[PDB]
Amino acid sequence: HDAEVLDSIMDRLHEPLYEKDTFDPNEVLAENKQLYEEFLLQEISEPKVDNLVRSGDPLAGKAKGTILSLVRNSDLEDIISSIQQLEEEYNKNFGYPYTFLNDEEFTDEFKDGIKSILPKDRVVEFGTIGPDNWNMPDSIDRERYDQEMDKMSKENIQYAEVESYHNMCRFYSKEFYHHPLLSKYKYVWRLEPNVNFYCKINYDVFQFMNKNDKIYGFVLNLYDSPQTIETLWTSTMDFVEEHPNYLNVNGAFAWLKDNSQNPKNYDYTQGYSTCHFWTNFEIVDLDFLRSEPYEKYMQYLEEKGGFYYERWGDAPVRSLALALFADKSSIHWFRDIGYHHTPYTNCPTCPADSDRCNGNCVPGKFTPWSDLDNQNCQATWIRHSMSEEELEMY
Ligand SMILES: Nc1nc2c(ncn2[C@@H]2O[C@H](COP(=O)(O)OP(=O)(O)O)[C@@H](O)[C@H]2O)c(=O)[nH]1
Ligand SMILES: [Mn+2]
Repeated sequence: HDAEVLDSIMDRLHEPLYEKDTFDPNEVLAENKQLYEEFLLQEISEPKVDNLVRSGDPLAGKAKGTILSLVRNSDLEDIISSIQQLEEEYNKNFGYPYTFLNDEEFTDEFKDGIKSILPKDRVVEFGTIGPDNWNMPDSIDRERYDQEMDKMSKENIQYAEVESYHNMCRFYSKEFYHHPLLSKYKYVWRLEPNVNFYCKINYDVFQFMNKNDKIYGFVLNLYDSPQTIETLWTSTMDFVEEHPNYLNVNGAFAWLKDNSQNPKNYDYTQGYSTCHFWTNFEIVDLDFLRSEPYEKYMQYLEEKGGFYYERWGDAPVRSLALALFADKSSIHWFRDIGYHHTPYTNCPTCPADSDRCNGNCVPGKFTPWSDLDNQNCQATWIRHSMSEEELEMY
């Protein structure tokens, strides 16, 4: 990096995007909702690119990709519900395989249940995660963990004292892509139990990613609970000071530094908006996660112990890495993928004579609870992270 370029990136990473007192968060929220609405109420259909791979084209189905779910035996019914919707809106026409992972062994009744609801030719694989690749490591002082998570539960932080949740966040941050079953894939579509898909997708999504050089796909973009991640930003800035060469000059820096809608988030973390891609859905190019900057960052966070001493989610961790170490024009917003996971929905608008969406979601309604409208970070991403080529992609 040219030293001027780097200094300029470092200056932006060390100041708020908006100066104190030059904005009112209520007016910011209103303008952000209007910008969001202008996008969600725009009639769209499919990406406006000429290279889409249709069902039954020679490249259809040929990406090295899998639908991935980390689930418990007890999630069988809820994951089935998700799978049926993903098949109906997408995968029945493309036939990508499913990979299931669990920290316990899957039962035969789990496997049989999954198979009973899929076509006979659909490939399914089931894997167990080795205990050393899941459990709290020896580096952690369990008694400190207990005391930190006591304090945290008084603040009412969800799952603070659920050890499995900590393990999950860490596994989805830094380990899942090392599981042996995934060594043969370049792409994953992450699927969680109890989600909904609303709109038909008539192109191969992995091939779209590959052909248009996208490393990451998302649908929803949110603020996080700052008390789960008290020191994640400050640690991540220490890592970046030690490895400036990992910075991408076209990183999503404004999105990380936007203090205007939720200034108390930014103050609590001492410099991070807390905006993140909401990873319960994600399309991901595993070559990025396997790359030196991502793996080194993961090691650094492992050493800090914040997966256990705090409640660091996979979503902010993945999102910091993507924003700092990759070109933001490589991160695609799948406007067309109508999708819900409680309590939020991406519900796009179709042309009047289209039957592409099934009508089970209300277009543009992010959430039924207007108090949570200020948890939407999508306006920040639209305003600061999308250039002309992204803005005109739908
Ligand atoms: N195998 C396994 N899966 C887990 C465990 N805890 C969470 N998950 C899965 O990890 C994903 C995220 O967890 P979830 O409970 O949905 O958390 P939330 O979406 O963050 O509320 C989902 O696919 C869960 O099924 C666990 O202890 N074992
Ligand atoms: Mn979930």
